[PDB]
Amino acid sequence: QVQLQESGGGLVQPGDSLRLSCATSGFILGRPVITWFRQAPGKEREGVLCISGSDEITYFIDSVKGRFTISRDNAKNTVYLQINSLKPEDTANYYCAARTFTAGCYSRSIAYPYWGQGTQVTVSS
Amino acid sequence: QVQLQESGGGLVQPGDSLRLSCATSGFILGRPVITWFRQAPGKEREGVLCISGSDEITYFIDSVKGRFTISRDNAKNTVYLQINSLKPEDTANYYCAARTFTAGCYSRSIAYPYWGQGTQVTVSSH
Amino acid sequence: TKPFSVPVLTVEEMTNSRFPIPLEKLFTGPSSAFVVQPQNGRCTTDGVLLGTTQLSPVNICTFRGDVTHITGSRNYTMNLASQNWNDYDPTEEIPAPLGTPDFVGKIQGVLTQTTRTDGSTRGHKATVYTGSADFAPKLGRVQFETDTDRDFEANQNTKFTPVGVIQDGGTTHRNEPQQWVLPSYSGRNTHNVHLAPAVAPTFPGEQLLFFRSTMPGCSGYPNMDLDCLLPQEWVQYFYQEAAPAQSDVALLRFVNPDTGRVLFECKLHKSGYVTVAHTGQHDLVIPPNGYFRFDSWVNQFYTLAPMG
Amino acid sequence: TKPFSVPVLTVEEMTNSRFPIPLEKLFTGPSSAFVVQPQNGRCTTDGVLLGTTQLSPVNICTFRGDVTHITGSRNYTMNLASQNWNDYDPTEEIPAPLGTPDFVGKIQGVLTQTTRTDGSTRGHKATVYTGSADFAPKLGRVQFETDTDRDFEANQNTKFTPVGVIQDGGTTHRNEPQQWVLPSYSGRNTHNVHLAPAVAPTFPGEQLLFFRSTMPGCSGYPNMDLDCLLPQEWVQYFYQEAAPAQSDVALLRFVNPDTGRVLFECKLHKSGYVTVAHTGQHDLVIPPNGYFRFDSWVNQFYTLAPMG
Repeated sequence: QVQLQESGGGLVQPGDSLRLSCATSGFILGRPVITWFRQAPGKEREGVLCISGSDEITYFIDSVKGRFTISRDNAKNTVYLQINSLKPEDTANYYCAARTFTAGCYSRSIAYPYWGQGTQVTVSS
Repeated sequence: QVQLQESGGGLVQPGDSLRLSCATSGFILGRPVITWFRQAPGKEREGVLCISGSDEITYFIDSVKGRFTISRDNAKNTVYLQINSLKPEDTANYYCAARTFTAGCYSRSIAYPYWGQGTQVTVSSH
Repeated sequence: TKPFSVPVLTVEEMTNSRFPIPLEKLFTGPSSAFVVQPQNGRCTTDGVLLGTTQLSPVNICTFRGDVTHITGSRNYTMNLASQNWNDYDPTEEIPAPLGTPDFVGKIQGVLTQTTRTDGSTRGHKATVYTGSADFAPKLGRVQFETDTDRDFEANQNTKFTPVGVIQDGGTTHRNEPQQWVLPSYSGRNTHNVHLAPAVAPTFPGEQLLFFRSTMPGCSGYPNMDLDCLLPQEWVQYFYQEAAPAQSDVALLRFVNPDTGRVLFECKLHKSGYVTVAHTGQHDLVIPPNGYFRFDSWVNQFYTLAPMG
Repeated sequence: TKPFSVPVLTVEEMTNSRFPIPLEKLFTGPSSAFVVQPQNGRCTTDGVLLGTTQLSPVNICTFRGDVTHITGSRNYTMNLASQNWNDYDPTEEIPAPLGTPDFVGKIQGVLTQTTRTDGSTRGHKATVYTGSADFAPKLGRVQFETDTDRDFEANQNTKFTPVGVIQDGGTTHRNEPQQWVLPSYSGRNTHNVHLAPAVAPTFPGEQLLFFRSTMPGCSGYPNMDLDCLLPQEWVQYFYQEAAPAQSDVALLRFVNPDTGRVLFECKLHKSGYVTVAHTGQHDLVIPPNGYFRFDSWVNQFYTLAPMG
C-alpha cells in the first residue's frame, strides 16, 4: 500500500542549499526504486535523478550533476534530495515517485505508479 | 477454400417428395458435421436437423421427424435431405452449414462457420 | 510424472486470471471483513478447474453469441454461446459460462459482428453492467448498452471484447467496481450455484497473498485494483501437470535469481490460494527477476517465516 | 536427457500467437507464392523465443506509453514504453517491442488513459495503420487515428487494447489486412533487424500446417484469416520445459483420446514450425477432443504418412 510524502520546500535564496525529504510507507521486503521529478507551471513532470534499492544512482538531467545529490536513510524509510547552490532554474514543484521493484531506474513518469503530492521550491528573484 | 452448395429446390407439389443435396469441397481428414437450416418468410434461419461425422442424427424440430431424412454420401462429399409427403409448412429457403469438427450437432446458426447460398423450396398452392 | 512445481515465471511475465491484463505486483492485506470468493482464477494444485475458470487468458470477461434489441433501443440482449460458439447448456454444473465476469461493476469494451452472407463487419462501443437485473449469464442472456440503435443484425456472430471499467464521476470516487462482490448470475431470479468456495486464512497471523493488476479505466473515477488468487499461468500449469497433492499445503519460496537468495516463503494451499505470515496492508517490493519455487510439502500447522 | 513433449491441449483450448484470440481450426496450403516470416509465435522446440515473441497472449498487439496530439488532426503519436511500463530501449537486439503487430493492416481498438493526480479516466476508439510511414515501434513511436482532437492529456499513462481489423468497403473485398506482409518496424528510417527467419517446407510434397483463427472485424470487408506457426501455449510450454532437441525434427501424431486412433502425423521442426504431407488448400476436419502427441525424434529423411 505504498504512500509517499515530500517535505522541505519553500521560498529560498539563490546560492543557498536545500534538503528535500521523501518519507515512504506501505511496503515490505525489498527497498523500492525512488525517483525525484520536478514540474514547472508550464511544463510536465520531468525525471531528475533516481536511486535503486541497491543504492545505485542514475542522473536524468546532466546539468544538475554535482549540485544535486540523492541518498537513502533506510532506518527512517526516507530518501533525500540535497541541492547545493540553488539557481533560479531549479524553481519547480518537486515530486518523489516509487516502483514496487528493487531495480529499474527509469526517467519517464509513466514508469511510476506511486507519487507524493509535491513540495514547491521557489528560488526568489 | 471451403465451399458448400445446395441444390434440389423448386416449386413442388404437396404430397410429392424431394431430395436436397449439400455438396462440399475443401475439407480433408474427418467427415464434417453438417446441418440443414431453413428460413421461412419473415423468420431467421432456424436449425432443422444435423448429421455428425459418425452419422449420428439430431433433430431440432420435432414436427419434421416423420418426413425429413438426413444422410451422408462420403464418396461424393455430399449430404442429403429427403422430404416425403411435402406439406405447405415445409416452404422455406433451405441452407446447409458445416463445422470443421467431426462431432457437435448444434442448433444455432452462429455455431457454423461455413454456409451455402441456399435453395428455395415452395410447396405450391396450384 | 515429475514432483509438484510452479512455473519459472516472474510476476511481470504472468497474467491476471480475472481480467485479460498482466500482473503488476504482489499485495497482502487482511480480509476478515469481507467475503473473498472470486470465480475466475480458481484451480486446485492438482489441476481441477473451479468456478467459472477456463484456460485461455484472452477469454476472460469475453462474451460470444447473437443479439437482438427492442426497436429503437441502444440496449442489445446477447443470447450467449459457449466460448467456442457451441450451444450453451444452462444445466451444466457451473455458476455461469466459463470466463463470465466475477465482480459487480460496469465493464466497457467493443461489440463486434460479422454478417455471414457477405463478410461485412461492424463494431460499437458497449458496456455491460454486471449488477443489472438483465445480467443473467447463467440463464444464457446478458444486456449491453451500446452507442447504436440500429447497426446490429439478428442471428449473426457477435463478440464482446473487454477493455476496462467505468465509474459515475458524479458520485464518490472509486466506489465501483466492487471486485469482491459476486454478480447474481441468474438475474434477480435465484441464488448462485456451483461456486468455488470463499477463501480465508486459518492459521494465526496469516493473510492472503494477492496477485494484483490495475484495470484500464474508460470513464469516471473507477477503482481499478484487481486481485486474483492464482496467476492465470499457474491455472494453466496445474491443469497441464496434474501432480497429486501430497499434503494440504505446498511450501513455496520466492527466489531472486540475481543473488540466489530467498526473499520470503508462503503457503500454496491445495485448493488454490496463497497465504503469508504478515499483519498489515502492504505492497511487496520485489526484484524484477524474482520467481516462485516449490520447496516441499508441509503439514497443516507449519509456521511460515514472518514477513514485513 | 530431459524428454521433449507438447501440451495435452485441444485446438479449441489454445490461443493464436499473432493476435489475442482463440484458435479455431487447422489449415494447410501451399506457400511458395509469398514469404512466410511472422515475428510473433516464434520459438524453438528447446524454448528459445525468436522475433518479437513474448509469453502472455494478452500483450499481443497491445501498446503502452504516453501520447502527444498532432495539431489540426484527430491523430496522436504514442511514445512507447515497454510492456511493463519500463523505459523502452531501441538498442535491444529485437525487431521491435515484444508483441508488436507483425502484419500490415488497420487494427482497431481502444486507447485508454488515466490521469495520475486524481484517478480520472477516459477511452476513445482508435486505429493503428501498421503500413503507415508513422508506424515506427522499433524507434518507440506509433501513430493512432482517434475520434478526438482534445481529450487525451500529455505525460499520462495510455494503453491501446486491440479488438479487430478493418477494410475500406469501397475497394475490393478482403484486400486487407495482408497477414504475410511484415511492417517496416522503423517506419522506413532503416531496414528491419533481428528477424526470425522466413519458413518454407523443404521436403518433397510437404506443406506448412497453420493454426488458424478468425480475427474480429470492426468495419468494412476485411480478410479475417490469421495463421500462426505455433499456438501461444506451445511457445509458453517450450519456454518452460527447455527440453533439448535430439534431432532437427520431432514426429507428432494427432490422436483421439477416446479411441487412441491416430488421425494424422506431422513434423514439428526444431526451429519452430509444423509441416504435413499434402498438396492443396484444405481445412482439416478434426475431433473436438483431439490433441497432438510427441512420439519420436526422426532424422532428415523421414517421410510422413500422406493426408488429404
